Amino acid sequence: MFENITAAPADPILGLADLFRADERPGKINLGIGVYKDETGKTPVLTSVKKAEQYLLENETTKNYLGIDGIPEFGRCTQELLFGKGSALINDKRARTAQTPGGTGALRVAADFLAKNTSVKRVWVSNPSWPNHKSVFNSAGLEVREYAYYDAENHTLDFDALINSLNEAQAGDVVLFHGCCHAPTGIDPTLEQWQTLAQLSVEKGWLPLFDFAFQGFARGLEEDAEGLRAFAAMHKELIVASSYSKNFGLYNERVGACTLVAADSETVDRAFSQMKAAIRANYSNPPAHGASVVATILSNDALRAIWEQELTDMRQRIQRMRQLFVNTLQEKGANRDFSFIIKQNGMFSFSGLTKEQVLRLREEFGVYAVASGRVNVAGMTPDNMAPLCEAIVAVL
Amino acid sequence: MFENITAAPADPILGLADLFRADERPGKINLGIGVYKDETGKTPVLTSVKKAEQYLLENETTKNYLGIDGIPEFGRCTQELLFGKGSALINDKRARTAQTPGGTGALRVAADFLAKNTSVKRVWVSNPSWPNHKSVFNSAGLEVREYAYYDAENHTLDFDALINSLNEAQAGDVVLFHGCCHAPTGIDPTLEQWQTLAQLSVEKGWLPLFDFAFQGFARGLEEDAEGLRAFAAMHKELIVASSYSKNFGLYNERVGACTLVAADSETVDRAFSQMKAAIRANYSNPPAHGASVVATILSNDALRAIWEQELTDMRQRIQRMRQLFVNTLQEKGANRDFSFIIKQNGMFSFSGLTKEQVLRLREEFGVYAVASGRVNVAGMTPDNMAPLCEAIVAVL
Ligand SMILES: *Cc1c(COP(=O)(O)O)cnc(C)c1O
Ligand SMILES: *Cc1c(COP(=O)(O)O)cnc(C)c1O
Repeated sequence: MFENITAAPADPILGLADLFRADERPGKINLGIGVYKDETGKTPVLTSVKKAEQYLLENETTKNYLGIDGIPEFGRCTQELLFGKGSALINDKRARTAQTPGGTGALRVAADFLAKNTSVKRVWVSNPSWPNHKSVFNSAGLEVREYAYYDAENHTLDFDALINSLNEAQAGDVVLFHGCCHAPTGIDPTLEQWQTLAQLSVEKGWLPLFDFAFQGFARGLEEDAEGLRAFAAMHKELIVASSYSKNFGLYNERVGACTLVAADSETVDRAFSQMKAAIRANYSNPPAHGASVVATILSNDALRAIWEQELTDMRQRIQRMRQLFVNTLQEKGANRDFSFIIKQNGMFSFSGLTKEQVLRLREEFGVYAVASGRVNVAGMTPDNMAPLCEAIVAVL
Repeated sequence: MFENITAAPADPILGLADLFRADERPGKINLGIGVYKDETGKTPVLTSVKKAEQYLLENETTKNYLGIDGIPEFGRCTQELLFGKGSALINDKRARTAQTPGGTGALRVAADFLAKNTSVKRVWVSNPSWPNHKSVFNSAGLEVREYAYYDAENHTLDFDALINSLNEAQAGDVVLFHGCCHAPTGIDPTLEQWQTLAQLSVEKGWLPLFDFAFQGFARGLEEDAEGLRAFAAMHKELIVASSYSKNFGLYNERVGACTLVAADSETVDRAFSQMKAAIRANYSNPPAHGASVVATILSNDALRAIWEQELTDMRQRIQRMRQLFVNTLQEKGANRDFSFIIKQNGMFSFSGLTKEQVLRLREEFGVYAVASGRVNVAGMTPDNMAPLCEAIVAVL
């Protein structure tokens, strides 16, 4: 029954993981990490989460199942973070949040829900976008199309081509947006562009789907939410897939949420039930631990205070490295202009290196990066910055 | 886009949950709980798991992502539990285990894998079987058919009708088996019947899929695995979906596994990669916590010792209650024969009550049970047994 099963493709990034971890050269740097790392080159567990965990340890009395949609406090804390503490969506109760196993889980339950309960057949994804997008939607039967986004020359948001390609999209098509810290580019629409996008969106009848995995990594928790809120003020319906994987350093506890927004409570409840049936046909109910840690931190003043400090510390280090990167390259010197680096947000951005350049960077220097030239800024430390830039300069 | 979304149906059991928790009558008993409860009527967290957790708390240094298939020690411990410590499947390395979010997650990833990578179109499920089965397979596009199993009259395994209805199944059809503690009946094939089933299975070309959610609840960890091992000795290919949800009291940490078995390592690796791609299009990688707790307990002699004691304590209490049930009914007296109760394994069994009988049991006495007459034995305590039986007698 499985003898003619064709092997799945070499993971588009994980190959680097293994390849890298096979280099006896210890001056090696992996910039294709896809996860945050501190100046020690470590992905630690936040101090706030450890405290949250001793708390759960001392207070949990049962591991009994959570409801299909997870811990309730977790849902409210997430919609407050997304739409803001006093938002009308919240008061009018037109948003329902389901806790899910990471942001990918949120994206697949949306996909399944949308595919079994609506007429949507295609999903517009930016080109480029976080990889796993295509597989998730296709696996649910949604056709994926791509809209323009990135300007190779100016290393910028090609808004014109963007709004120009989105015009092929019909009413009822789902259009996927990264809320902040666009991956892999690091370019985000400015608030005005978010507002025009919202307006065009309402006019064309797009169903917006927000992938919000980096809240707090661009400017702050509230600022990062402005684009989504720009849409939420405009739309009757939207879906948001959030992840706490990164802003809480809870990668492996699979904590995320899929929030549905409809015109009124009555329709959101009706649509949510089918989203619940989609959850029940998949993994049944979600993993309590990670979501539990988030809910206790966000609901505790002292713990939330420490976390936010931890998040800004992370945000700032990423900002420091982009900054230190740009001028250490201008110190090691080469006809360049990696200044767009400083204007980009989040952990990733396209270095602008060609596949041959990244190749010799790996093979000849021990610097590992994705073939697309994508580079993870959090992989740089004040200590590995110099050799990094030397290698970078030696291949330009 | 969601205004004409039709509401999902009232959850076939959860309705009772809410209904029950709305009865000011405190002599009420919920027998439709679907989860284990101790004599206190509590679903506690095992002592062994709490210790495992203080350990993780003191030793974890990163929440970084696990690989698509979860923690490796978790995989090996599970295949040892399933196939036995020295099994040929293990040595010949023809089994691959993916950690998943509960047994339902394991069942959906199998379904998705089987639907995208093989020619299977229908899945044979027993009638009756644990409910959520149909939704999972259908959601992956597999047609579900049912084979005969339960004998209403004798309250027994109607083997004849069983093997008779399975004859409609074609080669390449997937046939789903509960490894032990069949839900909802509590009737398991005897080892000889497991052996004849294995043999017919090989002859007809069925792909066996084992749903093994109650290992250790019937006779013991190894005994409970004999049927599956009876098949594993016979088949080139099989799939097993295990859950630790119940035997570890880890319901909400969503810990389970989907184990694939092929003819050789080479084909198991090839098929597993596609199963990994199916995991990546769903939730990406699994929740570490619950799986981490299991792996540390099972790999630690002192902790595994305590757990096993905890499991047998649970197994025995369920056995005590079935026993205490049967004769307290014979004490409160009624033309009955609930002796088949004592021959059934696990938490569930069909009481043999009609839907009208269960209805007045709820409405008139405060005893909640599923319309099918299914009763959860772990919901009975030495203290609520008397009124339980009185109510039962008053409606016969
Ligand atoms: C990280 C990420 C996700 C979510 O991943 P999880 O690890 O499953 O939480 C989704 N979209 C983008 C753009 C991401 O960066
Ligand atoms: C509990 C159970 C499952 C698995 O459920 P999870 O709670 O998702 O671990 C699967 N099959 C049967 C028969 C069950 O009893």
